[PDB]
Amino acid sequence: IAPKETEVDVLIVGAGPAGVMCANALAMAGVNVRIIDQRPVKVAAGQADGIQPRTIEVLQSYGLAERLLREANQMQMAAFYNPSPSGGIERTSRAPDVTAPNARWPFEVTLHQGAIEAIFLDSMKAHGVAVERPIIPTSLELSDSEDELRDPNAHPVKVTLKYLDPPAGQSDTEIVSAKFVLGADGAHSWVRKALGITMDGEQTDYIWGVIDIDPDSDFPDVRCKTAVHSHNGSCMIIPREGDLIRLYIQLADRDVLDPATGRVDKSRVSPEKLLAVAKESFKPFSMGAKNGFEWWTLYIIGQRVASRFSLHERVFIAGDACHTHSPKAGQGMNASMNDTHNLAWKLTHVLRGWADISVLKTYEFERRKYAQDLIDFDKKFSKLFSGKPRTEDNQDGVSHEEFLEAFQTFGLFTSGIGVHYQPSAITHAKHQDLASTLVIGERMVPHVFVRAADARPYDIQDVLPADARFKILVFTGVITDPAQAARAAALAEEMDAPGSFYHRFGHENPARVFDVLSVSAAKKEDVNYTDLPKFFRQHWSKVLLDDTDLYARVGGGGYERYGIDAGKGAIVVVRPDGYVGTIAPLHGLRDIDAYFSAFMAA
Amino acid sequence: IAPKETEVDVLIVGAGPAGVMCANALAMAGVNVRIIDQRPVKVAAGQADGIQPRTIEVLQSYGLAERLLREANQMQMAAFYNPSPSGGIERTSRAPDVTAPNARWPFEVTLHQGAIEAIFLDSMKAHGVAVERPIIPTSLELSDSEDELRDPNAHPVKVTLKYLDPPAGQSDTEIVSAKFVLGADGAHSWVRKALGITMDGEQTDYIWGVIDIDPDSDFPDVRCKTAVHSHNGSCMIIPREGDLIRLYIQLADRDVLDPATGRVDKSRVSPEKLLAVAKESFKPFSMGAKNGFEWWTLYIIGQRVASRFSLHERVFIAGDACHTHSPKAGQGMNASMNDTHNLAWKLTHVLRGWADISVLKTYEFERRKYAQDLIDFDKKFSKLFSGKPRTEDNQDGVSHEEFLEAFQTFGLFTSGIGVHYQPSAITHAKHQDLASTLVIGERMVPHVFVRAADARPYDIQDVLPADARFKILVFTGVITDPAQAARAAALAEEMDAPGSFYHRFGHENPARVFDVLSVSAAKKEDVNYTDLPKFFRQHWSKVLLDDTDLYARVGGGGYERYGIDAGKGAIVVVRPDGYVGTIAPLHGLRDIDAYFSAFMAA
Ligand SMILES: Cc1cc2nc3c(=O)[nH]c(=O)nc-3n(C[C@H](O)[C@H](O)[C@H](O)COP(=O)(O)OP(=O)(O)OC[C@H]3O[C@@H](n4cnc5c(N)ncnc54)[C@H](O)[C@@H]3O)c2cc1C
Ligand SMILES: Cc1cc2nc3c(=O)[nH]c(=O)nc-3n(C[C@H](O)[C@H](O)[C@H](O)COP(=O)(O)OP(=O)(O)OC[C@H]3O[C@@H](n4cnc5c(N)ncnc54)[C@H](O)[C@@H]3O)c2cc1C
Repeated sequence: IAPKETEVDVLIVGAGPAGVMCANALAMAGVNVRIIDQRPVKVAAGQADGIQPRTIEVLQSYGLAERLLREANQMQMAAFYNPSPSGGIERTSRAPDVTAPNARWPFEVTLHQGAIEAIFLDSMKAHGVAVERPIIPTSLELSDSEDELRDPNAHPVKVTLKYLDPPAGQSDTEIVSAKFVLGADGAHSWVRKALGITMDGEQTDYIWGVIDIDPDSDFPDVRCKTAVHSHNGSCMIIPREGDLIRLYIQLADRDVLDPATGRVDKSRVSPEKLLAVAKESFKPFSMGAKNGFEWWTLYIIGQRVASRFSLHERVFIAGDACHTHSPKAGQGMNASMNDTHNLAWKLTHVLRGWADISVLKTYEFERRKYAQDLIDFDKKFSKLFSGKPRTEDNQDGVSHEEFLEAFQTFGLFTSGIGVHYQPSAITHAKHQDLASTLVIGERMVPHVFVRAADARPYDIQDVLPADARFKILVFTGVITDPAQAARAAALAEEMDAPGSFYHRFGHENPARVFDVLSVSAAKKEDVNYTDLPKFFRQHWSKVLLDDTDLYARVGGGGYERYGIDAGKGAIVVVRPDGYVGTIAPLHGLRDIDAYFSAFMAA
Repeated sequence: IAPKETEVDVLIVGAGPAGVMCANALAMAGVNVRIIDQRPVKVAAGQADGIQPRTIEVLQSYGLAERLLREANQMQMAAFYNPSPSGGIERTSRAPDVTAPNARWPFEVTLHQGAIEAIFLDSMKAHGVAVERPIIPTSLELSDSEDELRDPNAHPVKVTLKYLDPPAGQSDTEIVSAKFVLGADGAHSWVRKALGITMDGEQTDYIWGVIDIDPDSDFPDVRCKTAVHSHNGSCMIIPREGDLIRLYIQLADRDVLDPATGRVDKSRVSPEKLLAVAKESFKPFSMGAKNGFEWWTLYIIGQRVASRFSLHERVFIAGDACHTHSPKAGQGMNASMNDTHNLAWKLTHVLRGWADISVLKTYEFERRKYAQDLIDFDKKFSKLFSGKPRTEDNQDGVSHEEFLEAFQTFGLFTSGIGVHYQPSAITHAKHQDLASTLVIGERMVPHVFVRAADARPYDIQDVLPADARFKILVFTGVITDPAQAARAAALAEEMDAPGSFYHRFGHENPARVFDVLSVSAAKKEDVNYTDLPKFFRQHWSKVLLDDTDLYARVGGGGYERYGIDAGKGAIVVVRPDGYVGTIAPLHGLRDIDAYFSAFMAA
């Protein structure tokens, strides 16, 4: 039965978090994408379960946060229990789970991986895309021809797929010719191995017992992230959806090795035993399960980074396939999902012919560095963050000053807000002076503005969706001053003139590429939406004001917050993934032109 | 051939706003409900456009506001245009659409009737209830037998239905025997007529042209609720979903009368003509349609109230079937929807055997009075609110002080928040002193509290859903003070004692009837959820604190806001529809017992 031969723009191998983020993003952008998985059915329970503040913001950009917040538990508060004068544990302190006053949502949310995936899968289905399964790649061939590798319309990747459960009569093999392929196939990536890419770092894997239960407990902080150190041992509570909690229990090599044949034997440790360890650690508080185990595993996990995150910018890897993090690093699946949020808009642009293929180099540049920074920080500084109290002079060989700086950095890693991309084609660190708070290469900073047309308030993030468009935020200054109004009008002419970047890169319909917004430093009492130049109000909703809502509950103070001189203004470019790409003065359109020129095709 | 004969607990005639609110509420409470409509398919458009603040709160109580707010346009801002000294219209003032600083959502939202209904219909379908259509009543019989009329398990209403388009094979006639029937069949209610109930009030009907368009206009306030008086006549903009607006245009008797034979000829008014009138009224601004009419009608509307809103508390009427309001009164379908939000929990309780049938008398008492109050206010004071500016000394024969008081009252009518039910079996106006802000008979006042267990903040309204339960809010005072802690414990034993109201009226599972919550006047630093008596923490989430969220963004100041002495505390009872039913001191449980005793069956 001859093998079937097909093409596709993007093939994704693996339908975990990274996979579904990517598939959804591509589907919502109307890209021709397929996604496969070797598992006959979707994961139902457990695994990754924490979502970070920045990741919530990202899901918001896709319209998916609403559902997450409706279904998920809020991990708002963390608590620390430690050995007591009397024996077993007492509470020493509590703190916000998240230390990040920028954050729109300054907490984590928890929910089982099955349910997180569902948010993406349901969105995918609505946009015409379904996981095909069970299927595995058996072979991956890639073109020698440099001309083919650099041609974004060639299909140089040939992936041979085997159907593990084909309809009777039909072939078990499909040979897919793809323009781009992504390996989102987890820590044991078949794709990574096939590409001949190493995983560099410590060879030590660590072992964690994990049980999800419905707790029978008088423990007061059962709904907090709780670090428990007892005479008997450590564990940690992650509160989950409803009344459920997860208990992580650190285990030893000893607990899992075979006294005879010295092999890793996971059957030595049962959930019953894990729970018995917890019971002891929680004394004098009770801890049992109301109804056995919702889920359990022995999680074996090391920290490593792939030596490369793409081959020829035609096959990529993402998530655990190219970097893994310990549970104590607090990353779960968050960096994995932000990898493909970074990748997809870039793939999208290349396929639409809007961006030169070289823009995809920025994926590895940005995301691989971040992964290394996480693990470099964990190695240097993780000893500080077990949740035993700092008692001593210069404890763990670091001063108070150095501890505070590390706790700050750590908080920025776990929130997901710290991500600071280095200069590249899509990150031009110039004119930072003009909006010192809107750090270039970091995500656009939440603040509320108000529409001139209808006085409705919006966080700026809500006007920066993941719609595969760049956003040009034109901070016009005090638009009521005739001089600054004339300035605004001049800039609008300039941007809409035929040779400008907007039209030259706009492919006959520039508003599909570039979303232009005004943000004027005046109040609604003095500005109607029609007062702005047409180019700054392409729709009536594009006219924002630095002003409060009608009941003075939100808004105002935006120019001050962002560090923008209200008398001069600035142009702030935000990428489709919501990161600030560059800044320029109102007279500095030529620098915006240079920005897009470094990666967009005419 | 032979007509089909069926039974049902509740039959609803009409699937408009009032109808679907009722059907959904009953479905969510697991009541056996059927609902019919004579329209072959669901409407795409209609009268309803505007949802008031209180109504949003109500949808929130069903979990339906989220979807409304996602789909609907926000009418945040109102504008007023009037004839200019020189000619043409000019803007005289702008203002918040809504005057209500309590309000959780201090604005109106707008959306087409089809889409509002959908929110309810999709919820209904998820709970196993579908509108049956097209069907009309042809006959309504009601029992003579007093014993049958007073028996909540008898079926004394016989409604004969005709199927306008029956499946082949089946009969075109069904005789439904119902326990309760509701007429939600509009201003020309067949049900009202059948019951022989008059509509009392002014005989004068007024005439309005209505057109929904996508405006081609340079009018600056096209996204505001705008009152426009021109030399040529008055009209009003209601902004709608997307770019759409609705224009209400006031007409004369002459515009629909025959210049010759003086007969009512409604064909003399076309949408084309209504738009031509708008064009003139907006001068010097432009106003045209981009693409014909989304919708239009001739709204003929008077203000009247049915002389009775039920017969024997077995057949009820609601919405336009028992009271109508002018467009300038600002009610749209909002009082209609709040009618059935009032009725359904009460029907529910009677059917579950939790309440005596006489409690249904409170429907007419509460909702008919509100309707009369609306129209009495409109007759006295509507001259003030055409949207013409106050230019003169003592204009319209009222002083500045009296004008301001009337504008305040009016704002409370249009917000929906002003509703103040008079004393009855379910409204005991006693101990008002102890929480002067929580007016008895008015809706529970929004304020944010924080859970002790996990520090998550919630508006109190979010802990008062429409789940057919009464809610007992026990404000415990300063729970950290030993004396007040002992007091709290004493009250908890009292409430959970075998002879108490809770058990005596709890029907073997009292938590299905009564939702008990704590609200302690202390901070999380000082109170874990386990510190409270068991009865005040039946679930860990029942323990609320008057404290801020972790970032001090919301919460605090609740006891002060409500007017409760933190040293003494109070019991506040909230009805299933979210209105405050009574208040009592912590030593006054006998008054709570008296409350429930006036209407609950043992
Ligand atoms: C048993 C188990 C326990 C875990 N416990 C925890 C925990 O306690 N805490 C925690 O934070 N994380 C845990 N995880 C891991 C968690 O899922 C990851 O840390 C995170 O989700 C990485 O996301 P990813 O997007 O890289 O893809 P993954 O979540 O790994 O998704 C990979 C997917 O690819 C599929 N796949 C693999 N190989 C192929 C192939 N050749 N062809 C096609 N499809 C393929 C798999 O079926 C899987 O569905 C656990 C994982 C497993 C398997
Ligand atoms: C054609 C039409 C146009 C309207 N246009 C406007 C407008 O432009 N602006 C405005 O402000 N208001 C308008 N209205 C009034 C509007 O219907 C209501 O004020 C509002 O939509 C909701 O109030 P309600 O829930 O009480 O009832 P309704 O919406 O009236 O719900 C009941 C509906 O069921 C149908 N029905 C009637 N008799 C029976 C029966 N015996 N059995 C079953 N179904 C029956 C009717 O079509 C009736 O409208 C219009 C009404 C109609 C019928």
